[PDB]
Amino acid sequence: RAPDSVDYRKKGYVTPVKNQGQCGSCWAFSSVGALEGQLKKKTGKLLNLSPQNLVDCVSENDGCGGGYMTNAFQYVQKNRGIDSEDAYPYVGQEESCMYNPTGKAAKCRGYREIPEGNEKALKRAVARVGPVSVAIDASLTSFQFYSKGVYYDESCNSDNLNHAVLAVGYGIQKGNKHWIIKNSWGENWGNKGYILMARNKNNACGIANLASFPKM
Ligand SMILES: *[C@]1(O)CO[C@H]2[C@@H]1N(C(=O)[C@H](CC(C)C)NC(=O)c1ccc(-c3cccs3)cc1)C[C@@H]2F
Repeated sequence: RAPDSVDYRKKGYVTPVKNQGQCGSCWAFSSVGALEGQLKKKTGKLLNLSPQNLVDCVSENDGCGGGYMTNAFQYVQKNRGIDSEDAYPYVGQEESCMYNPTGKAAKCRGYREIPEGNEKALKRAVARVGPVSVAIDASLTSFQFYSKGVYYDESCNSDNLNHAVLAVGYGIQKGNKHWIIKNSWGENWGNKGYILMARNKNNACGIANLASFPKM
C-alpha cells in the first residue's frame, strides 16, 4: 500500500508559507504550491512560482474574485509556461497580463482530478505524486482560530467549498488521522501557516471534493 504517513516538507518539496492578503487569490496560491512540488520532483530545484501570473492571466477565472485550480493548470499548459515569483511578483490586486516567457520557471502537461469525495484516492495521489491542490469549507470561526491538534468540527459543510489550500502530506497525531494542510494566510496563522485537518472522518470539510494535481 501507500505509506501510513507522508510529509513532503521533509522532502524539500514545499516553499515557505505565503500571505495572499485579502485578494480572493487562494486558488492561485493553491495552484502554485502543487506546481512547486512537481517542479522540485522534476528538476531537483525548489522555487517560488508566480500566483500573480495566474491572477492576471487566467482569463477563465476571475482574478481576485476567485477561480478554480483546474483552470489555472490548463492555462499553464496552453501558455507553455508559468513565471517565477521573482520574475512576476505578487501585488495582491488584479492587473493586465504581463507574462514574460523569458522568466519561465515551469511547464504543465495537463492535470488529473481525484474521484469526488474519495479520501483513499486522495491519500494515494499525495503518496504517489506530491502536494495536491484541495478545496475546503474554511468558513467556521473554529477553522479560522485553529492553533493545534487535528481540526474537526461537525458543523463543517462538505458542500460549502469556499477556500483552496494544499495537501502536503498526511499521517496521525494522538491516534487522530490527519491531512497536513498548507494555508496561504501567512506564518502567523495556525501553526506556522499550517493546519492538521481530520482524515477519514466522512470527508470532513469537503477535503476530497475538489482535489487536483498538475502533470509535469
Ligand atoms: C479564495 O481566496 C478564498 O476566498 C475567496 C477565494 N475563493 C476561491 O477562489 C474559490 C476557490 C474554490 C473553492 C476552489 N473559487 C471561486 O470563488 C471561483 C470564482 C469564480 C469562478 C469562475 C468560473 C468561471 C468564470 S469565474 C470559479 C471559482 C473563494 C472566495 F471567493
